[PDB]
Formats: sequence, structure tokens, C-alpha cells
Amino acid sequence: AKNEGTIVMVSDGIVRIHGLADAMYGEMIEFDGGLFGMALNLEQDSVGAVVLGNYLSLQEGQKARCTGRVLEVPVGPELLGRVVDALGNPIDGKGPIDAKLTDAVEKVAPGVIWRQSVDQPVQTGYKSVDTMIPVGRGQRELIIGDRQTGKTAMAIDAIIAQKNSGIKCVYVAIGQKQSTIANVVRKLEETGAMAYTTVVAAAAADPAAMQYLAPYSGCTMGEYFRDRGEDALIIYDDLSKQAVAYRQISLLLRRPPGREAYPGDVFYLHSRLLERASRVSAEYVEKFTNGAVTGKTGSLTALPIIETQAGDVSAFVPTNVISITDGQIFLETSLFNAGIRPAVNAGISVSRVGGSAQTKIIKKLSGGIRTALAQYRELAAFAQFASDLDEATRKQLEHGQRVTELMKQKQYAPYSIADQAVSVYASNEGYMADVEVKKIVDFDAALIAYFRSEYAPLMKQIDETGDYNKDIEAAIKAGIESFKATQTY
Amino acid sequence: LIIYDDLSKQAVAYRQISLLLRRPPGREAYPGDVFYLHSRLLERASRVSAEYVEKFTNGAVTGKTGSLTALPIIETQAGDVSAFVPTNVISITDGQIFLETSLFNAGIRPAVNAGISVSRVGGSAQTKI
Amino acid sequence: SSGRIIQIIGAVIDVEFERTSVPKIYDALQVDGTETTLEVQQQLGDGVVRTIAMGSTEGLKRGLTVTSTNAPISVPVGTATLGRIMDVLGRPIDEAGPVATEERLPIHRQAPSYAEQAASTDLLETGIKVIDLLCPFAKGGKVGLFGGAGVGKTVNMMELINNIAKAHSGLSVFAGVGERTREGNDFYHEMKDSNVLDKVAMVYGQMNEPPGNRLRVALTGLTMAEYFRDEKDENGKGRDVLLFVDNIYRYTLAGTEVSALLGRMPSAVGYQPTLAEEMGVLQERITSTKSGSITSIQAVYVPADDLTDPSPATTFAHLDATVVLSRDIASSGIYPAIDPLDSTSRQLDPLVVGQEHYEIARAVQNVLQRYKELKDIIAILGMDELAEEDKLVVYRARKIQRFFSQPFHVAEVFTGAPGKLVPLKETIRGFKGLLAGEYDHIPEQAFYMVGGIDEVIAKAEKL
Amino acid sequence: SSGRIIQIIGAVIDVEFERTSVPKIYDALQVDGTETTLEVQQQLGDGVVRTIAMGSTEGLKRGLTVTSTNAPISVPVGTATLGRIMDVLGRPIDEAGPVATEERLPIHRQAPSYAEQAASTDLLETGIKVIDLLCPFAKGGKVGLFGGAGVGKTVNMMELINNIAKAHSGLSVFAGVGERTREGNDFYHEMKDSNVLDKVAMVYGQMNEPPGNRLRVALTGLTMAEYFRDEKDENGKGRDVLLFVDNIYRYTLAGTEVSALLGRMPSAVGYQPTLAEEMGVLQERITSTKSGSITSIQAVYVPADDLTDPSPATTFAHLDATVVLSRDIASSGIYPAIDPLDSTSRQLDPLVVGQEHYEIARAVQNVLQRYKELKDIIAILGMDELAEEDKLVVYRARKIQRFFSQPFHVAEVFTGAPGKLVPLKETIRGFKGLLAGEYDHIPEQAFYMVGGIDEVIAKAEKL
Ligand SMILES: Nc1ncnc2c1ncn2[C@@H]1O[C@H](COP(=O)(O)OP(=O)(O)OP(=O)(O)O)[C@@H](O)[C@H]1O
Ligand SMILES: Nc1ncnc2c1ncn2[C@@H]1O[C@H](COP(=O)(O)OP(=O)(O)O)[C@@H](O)[C@H]1O
Ligand SMILES: [Mg+2]
Ligand SMILES: [Mg+2]
Repeated sequence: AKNEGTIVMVSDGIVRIHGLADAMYGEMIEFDGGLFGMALNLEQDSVGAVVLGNYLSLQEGQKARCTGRVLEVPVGPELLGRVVDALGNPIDGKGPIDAKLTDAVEKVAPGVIWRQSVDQPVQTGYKSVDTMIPVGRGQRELIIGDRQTGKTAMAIDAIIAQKNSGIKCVYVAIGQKQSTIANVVRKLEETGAMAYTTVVAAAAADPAAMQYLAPYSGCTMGEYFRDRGEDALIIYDDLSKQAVAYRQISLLLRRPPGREAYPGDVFYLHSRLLERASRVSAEYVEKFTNGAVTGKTGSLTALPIIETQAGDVSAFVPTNVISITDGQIFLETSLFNAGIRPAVNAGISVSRVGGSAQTKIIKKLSGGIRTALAQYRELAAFAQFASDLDEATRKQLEHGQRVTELMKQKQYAPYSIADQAVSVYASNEGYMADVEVKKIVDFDAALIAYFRSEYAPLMKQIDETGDYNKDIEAAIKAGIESFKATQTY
Repeated sequence: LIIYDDLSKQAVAYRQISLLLRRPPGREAYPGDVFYLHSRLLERASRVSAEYVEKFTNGAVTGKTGSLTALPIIETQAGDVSAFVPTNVISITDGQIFLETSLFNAGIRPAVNAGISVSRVGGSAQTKI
Repeated sequence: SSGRIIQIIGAVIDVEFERTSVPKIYDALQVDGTETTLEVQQQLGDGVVRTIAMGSTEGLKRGLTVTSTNAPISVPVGTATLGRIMDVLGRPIDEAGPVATEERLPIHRQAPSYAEQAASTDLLETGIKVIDLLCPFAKGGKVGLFGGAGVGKTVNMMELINNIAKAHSGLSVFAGVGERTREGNDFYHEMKDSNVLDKVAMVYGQMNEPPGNRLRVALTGLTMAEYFRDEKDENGKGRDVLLFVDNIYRYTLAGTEVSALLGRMPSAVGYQPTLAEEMGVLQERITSTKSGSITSIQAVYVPADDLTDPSPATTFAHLDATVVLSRDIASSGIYPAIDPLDSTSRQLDPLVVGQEHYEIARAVQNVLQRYKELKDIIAILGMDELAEEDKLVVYRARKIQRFFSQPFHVAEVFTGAPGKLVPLKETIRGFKGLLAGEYDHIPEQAFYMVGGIDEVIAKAEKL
Repeated sequence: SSGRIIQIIGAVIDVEFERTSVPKIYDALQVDGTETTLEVQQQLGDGVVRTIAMGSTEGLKRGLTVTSTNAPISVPVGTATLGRIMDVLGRPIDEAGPVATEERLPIHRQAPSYAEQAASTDLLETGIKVIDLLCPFAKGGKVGLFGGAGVGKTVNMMELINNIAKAHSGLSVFAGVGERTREGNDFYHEMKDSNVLDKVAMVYGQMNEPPGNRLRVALTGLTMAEYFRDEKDENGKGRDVLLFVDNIYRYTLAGTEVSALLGRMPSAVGYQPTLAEEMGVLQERITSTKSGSITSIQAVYVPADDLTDPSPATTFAHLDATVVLSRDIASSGIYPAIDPLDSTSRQLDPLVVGQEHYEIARAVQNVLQRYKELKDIIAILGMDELAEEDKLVVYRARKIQRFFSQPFHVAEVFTGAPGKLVPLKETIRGFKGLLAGEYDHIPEQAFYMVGGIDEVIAKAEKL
């Protein structure tokens, strides 16, 4: 009886079970017909549960059993280049996956003593992020904006950029349509970036329970490399859909409603997930590996995505998520429709790690350009009313315009470290002052092409090593001066 | 030809009964079934064919077409057509007659604003003259 | 083995049952002594199920007997439904006699899997050349006509109905609940006189019928469209089908009705809605598989004169293309009256359609925009003072806006014109030639209702 | 006696006891076979007490036994906690072995009486420009920072820690800072290498712990601060221990998260019914009695970035000096981002700060308030239109807005510029010169992250 049970209520994917006195919190259940549940509400005389999968073949009076184990997913290095659902079952039909290990889905993060500061960079290929809002291995950052503002373009470009680095990547799709998921998978396979990526798909045609548990399984899959000294990277397509699914589940299950028609513990829901991304120390790696590997530091990076309505950042939920992460990137509709792409708001977007997550050359170069941009924006807004100006204000305005044009980039065209370094050096030193406000977009591309055709050993040295010796800056200055004269667009 | 002196007051009475029946308030000023309350009523005014008239009358009447016309009245506050009830009835009717108050106080009586008052079947009903 | 009604509150009808036989969700039951059928929605324990009445309700009393069909509601579907009008349950109402089709399908089915999706993103080609170039559709997409009552939206629906048959031999389904405005003949007659009646199947429902009838109509239309898509010819391939789900009167109601296409009730179940599981499959059932593709056209109202972002935009979340009807251009008489600038589509991208179409389509919008911005200064101070550089822009804009007009085969029986069906590549060629300026010598009035470019030059030479 | 678990929803657990052995309020209980402990929150009669579990509730089921300790959660207090990091129940988490201390105090205790309340009389320099002028501090006081997410509260807190705590001797400081782990781990490390870990105690809890732990973190830190200040070395004092809490809001957030599950009806915005008393019983205990002194700094979160929220509005009455951070100033580039207006200190009196300081502060606030009302006029009518007496106000307001900015020692990783420190007299001299009309020819771009006036002169010369 302690494991046996009945069913007394089915509606909208919630099944409420009598009996089951010997039932823990989160332990799986077995239904008739190969269906598994999850006990989330324990009461005086009943047990709440959510069904994983289609529940239309469940009635009153059936039986259920307790497995005695927590929810777990297969995990390993053989999951690379495959597509699975929220439980790890393959769906692309490329044969079964040879699983060897299983990992718990609900687990606590590494303690405070077992962590380390983050000093290694992660490249994205975007000039804006890599120079103004740096990201590093182990840092959590957020992409925030409206609908149709290019939020997902930035996430994939980053996955593609991790080709020669050696970072395993994961992708989680929540609430998206099947056609969009198929298109994304085709794009990943075409570019060759599927050889190390894993895709978890819980589409809109899936129960809210599946759309609720996708990020946890994604993180559990991604922690395999972190616990063993290899880096990883995970992307959540949209956490707003997960919040909606959680509100649904916690309302169909009788739980008192709260502010904004949302329920309690939404902050806990979004915090117990993001905090699982950390950079462990070599002692933690050594202790977990039982001496198999030594002198290695693990890491795990996250890039959750949240969408907003009417382009406001002061909404209660967006701020609740901003307060958890170590930064945010804000995408504005007004900038998108104006031709500024990728639309990134310099003033409202920050990075908390700072220059620690950068190479030496970039950190030495990209200093104090975001604040200069915000100051320029406010100065221009004020000066649109000012009748007269002076030399200093005009110089600041021109520099701001040129920089805001230099930061525009195309899709699927990732720049490398040398390209970013050359562009930022040319901008800072002042060789873009005489060039017209238009034809700046042509300028950087032509200059990168010239610096790639010639001066190749210099770029090889800059790419392999992030050092910025006086010789490097002298060579860059000489090359930019050579390109300025005796060379046309 | 049927004329409803005021339909907003009917909505208010329905709201009173619903609220006294312990139904939830909702986020809007009125319950959500006010729309169907008005639609079920305004849908019953139409012209029938001569065949239906003969069919219903068991052949007593022939070659004559029935009809029924409605002229409901809706009350607005400070010329706000964006409210809940006013916009529910604008979208299920074949025309609107907009009577202003600025013209009424200016002496122009009847005060009809031709800019926004339109008809849909117009030009077919009018006689040749 | 037989139940009893326990609680009649609005549309919700709680029905109890014996202990060993309780109907599974979505099963249909028949009430003896009355015409009504119940649909199961959720189970409440103690052998009690919460149901919704489907037939017309009349003189219901507590404790009525009820017998179970044990199966979901099945609707007759086949080839005999073409040119017929049926109830929500498929019972005909046009006095034309019973439907001879013998096969039926359940109206509650599951989504196609990830392995059944198409291997590409194709564009559906219609006869209309404004829509095709500026707001291309996508096989399996979702369309929204953001049109007010005054403009002639219905003729656009008819032209689509006719052209799909001719263009891709694909049937259509029409479903709608009630009528919002009466400015012309009811669709049925307006389709009978145009002889497009036998290529479509129609499902209709009033508002004085129970709220069950008002719901579950899009599901019947969807099942019919699915059967049309899946049927194969001798070549082993399916058809492309259009689903014309009519708007439910107003958009305030369409807030629920738009979400009714997204599977949301307008307060039918006031205690515990069951939509997450029913809804959300509806958005999927419309898709383009490898065999066949089904697309959805839905009309909506814009009273505020605000659409898209100005509008609530809740519709804007899932719509892939928005077709906009302009009253000013309609006063002009350019039918179809579709705004060439306000209407947008997400399929207009360099990757989905190619760089050629994107380059050609993007340029014409720029010329139209410039002409719209200088029309006021042209009005106040005249055309002559304007520089010749912008005069070419104005002339080209006039040429394209006249060329947007097109004779329609559905109106041939009235006007007598031979009508036109312009293929997409020819539209691209003609627009590219006009943009480059080869047609500059060609005089005006050779594009108004002249159909295809070769017909443009024939009209030019004939006068 | 021993009880049993009868219900568990998330964090809230209610345990039913015997008839006569019902534990009093806040009588911690131990669950046998697990590392979890429970604290009583409210009584429900029938021998049932609804409690909150300290630690995760995963791994437990209904039916497990519990043993009553009949005493509140007691923590180790003494001189041996110095240099140690501990979790809320006081368990060390620094992998440094146990703590050799027998003295233990409960975390729930009453508040000091009206008789033993001491005044605050001595100023306390901090080195910041805006704080030392518009909001003077005083030893034994209470200070709070008000901000929305992302506006710089922490950086300012770390600068305050680095600027006063490291210099004052015999402080015996206490750290209750709670923030993103990454920020914490770095602190412990930074404190160590500087060899100041000797005279500091730390209590830290993360964001991932269930509501049981997040609810009672601040009480533990308060107990450790109370013990230190009260004690007196022979011929000595309590060391004037300083308390810094970076986790005040979580207290109320966990309270409102669990209030609904304890049965309390929703109030106001939806905040818990007992917000005011719950905030008061904690915010009172941070005081300076006649037997000692405590100088505290807090961080106050502003949900949705509005100060009329019931949570930050109740806290205004409980503080002496209030510092308010604005999102707009942060987005404009000015750091620190403190709103000159809406920031005030009780110690700003002509008898305390003096005569010149008061006049300087009032004149600055007057100039800024006047500039706050001239924006709309500049918009509608040209800048030229306003008289010269307002041109001066506008320009001086802009210069003053940038001159309140300085670079920090702590935040050099972001900007890469060296840190600065400014004494109070330099601030007074510079602002006196500015309001006098001197430095009216220096462009406003030379007042940015330049710190002292002579640095302003040099930076202006470099341009
Ligand atoms: N760098 C870019 N340059 C030009 N257009 C871009 C760029 N990045 C994105 N876009 C455009 O924006 C689209 C991406 O939109 P996005 O994926 O953000 O939409 P969404 O519906 O908000 O996202 P989600 O898939 O998370 O629901 C692309 O298809 C393209 O049209
Ligand atoms: N003095 C400063 N100089 C430069 N940047 C700062 C300064 N103070 C704050 N910031 C920026 O503002 C952000 C505020 O971060 P933090 O204070 O840690 O979060 P919160 O404001 O929520 O406590 C930081 O990421 C930092 O980039
Ligand atoms: Mg998308
Ligand atoms: Mg904060």
C-alpha cells in the first residue's frame, strides 16, 4: 500500500493520487502504460503530481507505484551532435544513444569555499559584447528585449563562434514551434557547429511539465564537463515561457495566487537554476575526480533570455531576473527599426565581472568606451535644444557618432580577436576622425581585409597570444598608417 | 421598427445581478458576457425571404418579405468611445449616428457629425429621387 | 451504465457516472429525450465528469438520462462536402439533402512530430501580385487580414479560393461563428453567384446557440482541412489547403477568439479552464509536413485605427504575415485594396526567399515611402517646381501603384473582363524592369487593371 | 515529547505534537535522521504548530519523528569567532575545523528600553564627495542605501568598507553581507591577503537556499554584533563593533513568500499583512545603548524602481541618514549615482555641522531644484528665450552634477582609472568656489571622474 495508489482527479495535466504514504518530495512515480509523474504537492490525505508526457490515457481508479529514485537524465560525451526531448529521449531518429552515466536533475550548487574567481575570456564575435560588456568562463549574463529584436540571433552566433576554443555547448528550446526548432537545427548542422552541440527541445505542443523542466535537464547535462575540468556553455531560448508554465502548474495545483496574478517562489524558481553555473577550483576537481585528473579548473557559462512587453525594464519580473545575473544586454526596438543592428543599449547594459574576463590587449584597449557612449547620448539629447555649442561638445558629438556607427555588424560574420583589436585601436587613436560619418561600415571591413591579406604573422601572434607588447602596438600603428595612404577602398 | 431607449443601463443592471450572484469581478469594468448579452439581441433584426414567409404562414401569405429594424441607443461619458461597452456595440452594427455635444450647445440642432457617422447599406435603401 | 445531470450552471454540466465506467476526456455522450450532446472536459472524482453541452439547449431538467458513445465527436469528411453547409456536428442545414460521404474522423487529434516536419521553407504563390511580392506567405504559416468593415475584404477571400484551385489544385475550408456586419449578400449567396461554391466546404454557427456550438468550430474546419491535405493523387503527393476561419465579430471578443484560435475560452468554464492541454495543440495542428501543407487566414478588426504594436499585439505574437486593407486606396478604386506599406511579413528575408526578391521588394517600398512623404508638398506647391530627380520617383510610384490593381476571375461574371493570373516570376521581372526604368516611355493607364507586363505592352500598343 | 510530520508544501511544514508537550514559539526542533531543523512560526490549536524548515525539504516524507529542543536557535558568540565564516545555524563552512567557544546566545530577544537610549554626537568622515556634503554621517547612527537593480549599491558598500573600516583600530567589525556567491568568495579572499581577517567575523547565506535559511540570516548577525558591543575589557570598551548587512530585503521577500502558505490574507500591493511590525522588530535592535555603540550600513532594494512600494517606504522612518540611487543618473554616466535631491541626513543642522556647511548644502540643493523645473520651458521655447539668471542656473547645475562624480579605489577593474580620495575641507572649498561663480569658464567636461578641484584645473588644462 505504501507504494501502491489510485487516481482520483485528472485535469489539464495534473493528477492527484490517493495513498502513497511512503512518497518523498520529487521522487518519480510509475503510471500504467509507461508514464512517469513527479510528486510536488504532499498533503494530509492526498498527493499532487504532474504528468511527464501525454496524460489523455489516464482515468480514475488506475494504479501507481513509487520508484524510490529522483528524476535523472542520461549524461556523457556521446550526447554531442544529437537532439533529445526534456527527458533525454532521442527524437531525430538517428538510433539510440549509448548512455553510460545518469545524473540527478535537482542538485545544489557548489559552496562558497569551493569556487574561484573568473579570469578566462569567452568570445562571441560581436564587437559590442566583446569590448563593452565582456563575458568570461563561469559568468552568468542575460539577454533582454522585446519580440522580433534579434535576441536569438546573438545566442546562436555565440555558439558558432566556439569552434577552435574547445567549449562544449548546449541549447534549450522552450515553447517554440517545431518548424523554428527544425530550422535552427538545420542552420547548426550546415555550419559544422553541430559536432559539439546538444539540443533539448520541449516545443509548444508539449505539456507544461516538459516546458518547466527543460532548463534543469540542460544544466545537468552541461555540468558533466564542469565537474571534470572542461568548459561548457548553455543557452536558454526564453525563460518567460518557463515562468508562464510554472504559474500554470502552481495554479492548477491549488496554491494561493499573488502579485501580477503570479504565484509564490518565482524568484526561488529562477534563482535555484542560474546559481548552478559556477567556476570550481582545482581542489574541487581533484576531489570529485578521485585523483584521476589534477591541476584543472572547471567552468560553466549561461546566457538566459527574457522578453518584455512595450519595451520597459522597470517591470517586476525583468528586475527580479536582473538582480540574479551578473549582467544584462538590452535590445531596443527603436534602435532595431532605425537600422542599428545589433541593437544594444550602452547605457542600460552592464557587465559585473569587468576586465577580469578579457585578454590583455582588449582590456588595455577597450577602456571607458561604454560610459563615453552614454555621456554622448545624453549630451546630444540636451544639445538638440541648445542654440550654440563649442569645440569640445562638437568633438565629443562626432566621436560618439563615429563609434555608434563602428559598432554595427552583420549576422553570421564573427570577427576575431585581432580584428576587434585593430578596429578598437583605430577608433581610439583617432584615424576615424577625418572619414565621413557614412562609409564607416565600409571602412572597418576594408581595413580588416587588408590587415588579413598582409601583416598575417602579426595577426597570428595576436590570435594565439593575448599579450600586448610595445612591438605589437608599434606594428599595428605602422600598418594602419600604411593602409591609410597609398590605398583606396 | 424597434427602439431601445438605453442599452448601457441594461448592461449596468446585468452587472448588478452578476455581482450579486457572487461571480468573480475580473479585471475589466464589466463582466465578459456583456458582449454576448448585446450580440444575442442585435442579431435578431434581419430581412427574410418571401419563401420563408410562405413556409411559416402555411401558404396564407405569398410574395411578401418580412423585415425588422433596430435603433438602439448607447450613452457615452465625455465622448469616450474607447470604453468597454461602447466599443462592443460599434463593431456589431451596420452604421453609427454620432451626435456631438459641442454642436448641441452651439445651436446646431440636430447635431450630427457627418465626418464620422457612416452607413453600410447606404445607397441601396434610398429611393431613386 | 447511464448517468444523470447533476448541476446546470451556464454551459457547464456536471454529470455523474457508475464506478466502473467513467468516460475519458473528450468523449461524447447523447442525452435521451432531447437534442443535445455533451463533451467531456475534466474529471472531478467520485465518478463525476464536467462536460459542456453541444447541441441546442431547450427545457433541460436535473437528473436526465444520458448514454455514452465512448468515442470522440466524429465529423463527416470527404469529397461530397464540397459546396455544402453543415452544423458544428456536420449536420447539413442548406436544405440540399444528406451528405453522402460515409467516412469520418475524430476532431481531437495529436500534433505531427518533429520527424514529420518539412525539410525546407517554401513560399505559397497566389494570383495576387501585390501580396506575393510585398507580403509573401509561407506554406504552413498564419495570416491576418487587419481589415475594417468598410473595405471589400470578401473578394480577396474569393480570389484566394479560386486561385488555389487553379494554382495548386488545393481545396479550402470556411468556418465562422455569426456575422458582424451586413453590407452585402451573405457569403453563401455571394459565393453561389460567383461559381466558386463547389471548391469549398462551409461550417457555420449562430450566437443564440449554446456556447458549446460557438466553440469547437475551428476544430471541425481543421479536421476537414487535414483530410483534404492528406489525400494523395496518383503521383503520391498531397495538396495545399487554406483554412478560412472567420473572425468572431469584434476583436474585444476576438481577444478571446484570437486566443480561441489559440484554444482559449471566452469564460465558458469559469471555475477551472482546460485549455493548456487543448490549446497549444491547435497552433501546431496547422503545419507543412512533407506530404501536405495547411495554412490559416484569419480576419480581425481594427476600430482604434491602431494595428500591430499600436494594437494590443496579442495577435502579433503568432501571426507570420499581416495583410492590411486601406479605405483611402479603396476610395481610389484599386481593388484589391491592400496597403503596400503597412502590411508586413516575416518571410520577406534574404535567406528564406533569396537576395533577388529581397532587393527588388525592398526598393519599391522606399520609392512609395518617398512619394508619400512628398505628396503634401506636391499638393501645396505643385509638381512643376519639384526637381526632376523626385519627379521620376513620383512617376515610378504612380506606375507601380496602378500596376498593383488586378482583374479578378471571381468578378468576371459581373464586369466581363477576361481576368488574369500572373505568375510570381513574371511579377518579379516586371517590377525589376519598372524599377530599372525600361518602362519609363510606357504611358500611364497601361497598368490599371491590365494584369501582366506583356499585357501592359499590349495595352500600350493598342492605344 | 516527539511528534510527526503531517503536511509539507514547499518550505512550510507543520508538525503535530502531544496534548501537553507543545513547544513554545521559536523552539527549534531536530528531525531525527536528517540534517534539517525546524522553527515554530505560529500555533494552530489541536496540538499543531506550523513551522518552517531550515535546509532543503527534499529527502523527507510524511511520518518522520522530531525531538523538541525547547530553546531558540543559539549561535556561538565570543572572541573565537573572529576570522571564521559560518552558516546560519553557526556551522563553520571554511574547512578550518570547529570553533572553540562555549558562550551561546539566542537570536530572538527583546529590544532595548526607552531609558537606555543614547544620542549620537560625533561626525564620521568617509571620503566620498556627495556623502560628506549633502548627507553627513555620525558614529552610532544608522545608514541606508536605496537603489534598484544594477545601480551600484554594492560598489558603494565595498568602498565604505575599504575607506573607514580598514583604518579605525580596535573596531572588531562584523560582516553580514549576502550577495551573488562570486562577489562573496572574492571578499573572503581579498580580506585574507590584506591580513585584516583577524578582527572580522562573517555570516553568509546564498540565494539558492530554501526560504527557511533566507528568513533568519540577519538575526544571527545581529546577535554576534550585540555580544561584542556589550562586552567590556578590563578598563576597556566593547570595541565599537561595526555591522554591515547587504541582505536586508531578502528578509521581507521570504516573509511574503511564506505568508500565503501560513494562511495570512493578501494586503496592499500583496505584501504580507504584518509588514510593518516584522520590519520594526528587526530594525530596532540595531541601535547604540548607553553601554556601547554600533555603526551600521544597510542596502535597501527598491522593487520595480519605485520608492512608493510598501517595502522601501516603511524603512525610511527607521534610518538616520538615507542615500537614494537613481537609475537615470547611472544611465547618464555619473558615478556614484546618488540623487542629490531626495537624500538627507538628520545630522544636517547648523549646530552640528556648523554654519558654512549648512549654507553650502542649502545653496546647492536650491540650485538643483531650480534647474529641475526649467526643462519644459526650454523644450517648448528656445534656450535663448530664458533669461540670463536662468542660464547661469542651468550651467551651474550641469557643472555641479558632474563634479559630484569621483573614481573609486574598488571599481578600477571596470574603468581602469586609478582611485581617489577627497577630504571634507576640499569638498567644501570647491563647492564654495563653484557656487560663487568662479570656475564658470571651465567646460563641464573637465568635472567628470576628476575628484578634487586642483585635479579639475589640471584636467581642464589638458583639454
Ligand atoms: N544582425 C542582424 N542583422 C540583421 N537582421 C538581423 C540580425 N539579427 C537578427 N536579425 C533579424 O531578426 C530576426 C531574429 O529575430 P528573433 O530570433 O530575435 O525573434 P523572436 O521571435 O523575438 O525570438 P525567439 O526565437 O526567441 O522567440 C532574424 O530572422 C532577422 O530577420
Ligand atoms: N564607481 C563605479 N565605477 C564604475 N562602475 C560602477 C561603479 N559603481 C557601480 N558600477 C557599475 O554598476 C553595476 C552595479 O553592480 P552592483 O552594485 O554589484 O549591483 P547592485 O547595484 O544591484 O548591488 C556594476 O556592474 C558596475 O559595473
Ligand atoms: Mg522565435
Ligand atoms: Mg541589487
